[PDB]
Amino acid sequence: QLAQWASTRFRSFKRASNTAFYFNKDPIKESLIEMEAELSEEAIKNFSEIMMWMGDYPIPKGQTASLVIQSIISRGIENHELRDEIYCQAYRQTNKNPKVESAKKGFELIYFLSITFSPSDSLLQPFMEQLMSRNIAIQSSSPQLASLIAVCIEKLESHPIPSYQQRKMGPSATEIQSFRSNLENGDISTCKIRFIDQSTKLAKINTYTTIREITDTVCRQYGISQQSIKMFGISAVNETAGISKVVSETDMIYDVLARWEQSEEKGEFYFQVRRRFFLDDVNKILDQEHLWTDDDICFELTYCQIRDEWMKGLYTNVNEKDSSIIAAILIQLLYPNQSKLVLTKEVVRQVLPDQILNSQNIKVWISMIESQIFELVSQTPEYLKLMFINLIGSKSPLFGCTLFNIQQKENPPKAWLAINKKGVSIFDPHTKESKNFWTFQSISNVAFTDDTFCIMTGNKPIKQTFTTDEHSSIASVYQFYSSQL
Repeated sequence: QLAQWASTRFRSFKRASNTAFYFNKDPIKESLIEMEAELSEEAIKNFSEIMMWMGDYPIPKGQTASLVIQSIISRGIENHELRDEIYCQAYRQTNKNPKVESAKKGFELIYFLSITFSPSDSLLQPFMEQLMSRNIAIQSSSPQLASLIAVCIEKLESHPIPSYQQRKMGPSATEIQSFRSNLENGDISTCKIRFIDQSTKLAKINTYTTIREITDTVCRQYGISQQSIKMFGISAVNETAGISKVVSETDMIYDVLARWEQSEEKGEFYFQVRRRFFLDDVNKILDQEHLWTDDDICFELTYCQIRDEWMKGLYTNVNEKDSSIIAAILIQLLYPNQSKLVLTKEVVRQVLPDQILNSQNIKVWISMIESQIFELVSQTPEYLKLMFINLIGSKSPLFGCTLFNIQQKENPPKAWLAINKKGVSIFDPHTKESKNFWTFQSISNVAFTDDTFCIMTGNKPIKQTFTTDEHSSIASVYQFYSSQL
């Protein structure tokens, strides 16, 4: 069936006024399928990459097998008319291969192609029937290699894959290893997710698992109430490089892991659960305590997150009197019924970030806090935590915002896009000063490209454009907040 399909499409069959199906150590001089010279040149480039994956061509210094297969699948994703060519090149390299470890890798590539995109409607049945024949012929002699061919057939039978499940990336080294050990041992693939308390949860991960699915499972495992789970999300945290980037809930975890391999940032990235959304009025927190404290698991994760951001210097445009009040509250939380506690430098360092502390000598801070402390000794731990959030919330324009690094033609060129319950803002990352603010009401429409985000003002609207590769996260956060009003 495959030979009949290739009879009117392959170069070798056309130049006939059948041997192009067998393996060869030499990189092909032209594409297998007769096509445009532009596409044939990329098909030659692709063949040498298939050879690299299979271990028949060397990989250059700054490259890996995962990076090589990612390139092949990327080429297939964006160059739609090169898909049949990719499938034929991969299958060709399996038939009559002198190394069994190389032909196996050829079938592993077919599996990874089959989870991403389908071959043409014309190639689908003939190509499957061929794999079926290879399985039947080798079932008894090589049952491990047949299990691998069987899974390729299963994944091609799965097509058409729904739009919401279509993979955007090729496999990471992690996904490759997990696939290999699942075929060998049958063991479950998992992903480790951290919480603000640095405790962890394991999420069972599959080829098409979304970030939303993992968020839901790990939050439920932690004990967060069903209704509060929607307020939580996941961030990619790199401690050495000072990054905390929102991971879109619509992204597939394996597409995120592939993208991490492609990062030139240095250090390691990890997934952390964070409270993402803040829908309740922080100005009414003290008179609507139940909205915050009913779910004590969520309240504790919220308090610790806001405290940590405070200690890391995220909220720096808070005046000294307000900082001295915050320090007094946080001291009462660390030293509960210690009325006779003598304020030391060491105690002040546990409750004020360096960025705040820098404005005046620690002797002045000791004096200023000493003034604020009596009235708070009485207070319960829960009520102090609410008081702390009330102060941060009411005094910091960055409280309750989801932050994204953006590039601008305006000042500053490297800025922060902030989205909250009220709208979209632009913040200077140095001064932490809001440069622009647009309510959801005053934004008629939004647009996205793979490298931009744009908001339409009023009303033939004035277009404001921001350079960012975070379209996915921005759309999800913008949708969540804007859909409440």
